[PDB]
Amino acid sequence: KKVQTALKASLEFNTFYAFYESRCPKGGLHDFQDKKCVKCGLFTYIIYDHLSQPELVHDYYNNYKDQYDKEKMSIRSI
Amino acid sequence: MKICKACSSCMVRTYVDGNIIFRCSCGESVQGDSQNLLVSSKVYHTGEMEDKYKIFIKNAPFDPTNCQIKKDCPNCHLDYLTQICIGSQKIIILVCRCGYMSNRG
Amino acid sequence: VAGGTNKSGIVRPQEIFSAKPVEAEQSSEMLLRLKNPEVETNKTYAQEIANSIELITFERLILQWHLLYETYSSTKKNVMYPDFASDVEWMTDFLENHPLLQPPEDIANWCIRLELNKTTMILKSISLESIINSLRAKHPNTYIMHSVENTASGIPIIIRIYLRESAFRRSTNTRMATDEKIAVNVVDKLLNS
Amino acid sequence: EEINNRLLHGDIMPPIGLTTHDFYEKLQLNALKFPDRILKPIMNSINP
Ligand SMILES: [Zn+2]
Ligand SMILES: [Zn+2]
Repeated sequence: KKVQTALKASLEFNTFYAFYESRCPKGGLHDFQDKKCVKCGLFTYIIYDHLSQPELVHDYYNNYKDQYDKEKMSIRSI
Repeated sequence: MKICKACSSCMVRTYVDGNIIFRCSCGESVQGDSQNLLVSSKVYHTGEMEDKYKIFIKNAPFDPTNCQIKKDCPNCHLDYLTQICIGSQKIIILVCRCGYMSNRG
Repeated sequence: VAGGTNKSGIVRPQEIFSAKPVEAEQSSEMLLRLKNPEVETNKTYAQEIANSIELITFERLILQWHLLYETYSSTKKNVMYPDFASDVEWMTDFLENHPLLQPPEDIANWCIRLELNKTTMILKSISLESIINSLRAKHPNTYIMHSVENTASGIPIIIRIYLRESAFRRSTNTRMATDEKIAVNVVDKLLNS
Repeated sequence: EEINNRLLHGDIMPPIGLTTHDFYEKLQLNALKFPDRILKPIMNSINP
């Protein structure tokens, strides 16, 4: 049960951050003037590790989830 | 195309002073009003559109060579569905013999 | 064996020994080394530049295009194609949102209507303004309007490019070409931008 | 099977430069490779 729950959460986060790694939620591609993107609040050290600083992984995920949801079902339609 | 009202030929399209004039080889000339303002067209991804698979999706529950899935149909409450995968985006559609279609079709 | 990566048989050896031109190469590759050493170590920096370097033509963002013999209609009284007459509804919004983008005097009787593939705009992460700005920079002899980049499925995004009279002054070296053949060629060069 | 479940739930999202079909095939080809530990049962059965 715990394996299934943790795997579902991990897979959701991995898919979200593998989508928004070059994709910018504010359109186009990311603009890294630092570890942090300029158009968004994406840090470079969050894309691949979602466990060291989970709060910074739960903030970005919370910011661009609804749109992520609309985009996700837009490809999978028609 | 435009069809001549007398010889039923395909009239040739010419453009003059913001007007489209159809000239036939029989001498008949006509003016198009609205339905003739389409010079050319092209649609893309023709092998993956919805109109390409309409008959196939309609026939899918009856073809015995299609993949079946263990899922309840929300309409007739049959306990299996037909799963089809179309296109290069691998769109999954579940269809049932009753007429149910995921993607709301 | 796929197109662009064909390395089957002796295809690449034949490309070398026959001194075939670059247009005849089926598996051509290149290795690009970054300039900034700080960018060099970071993989997101390398990944963003690699995705920045990827040929997206305007043609591959299009679901369909229609070549219409229409001029500009500032009012609701001019004639349009019947299937696309509802496009005039978002035209008025385009005027009310672009005070400095006004339609000029030299607009011809030629319109190319474009239907954007919203899935490709999402999968490739391409904004509407990136397309519009790229088209306006490369094609100064056209007038471009578009709908809103809406987020609701079933409401499409429409690109409409009105040609200008200067587009029909350029083609003089081939004097046996009418405006229809010129406008089609302009459509071909718009798609390849 | 887990990849197929993600495909059925629309949870497979390709990166830039790949279609969903190509990314799904890349996932399936990588998932169906024998691990290095396949030789443990082989070397347990044999006397070198
Ligand atoms: Zn960003
Ligand atoms: Zn049913």
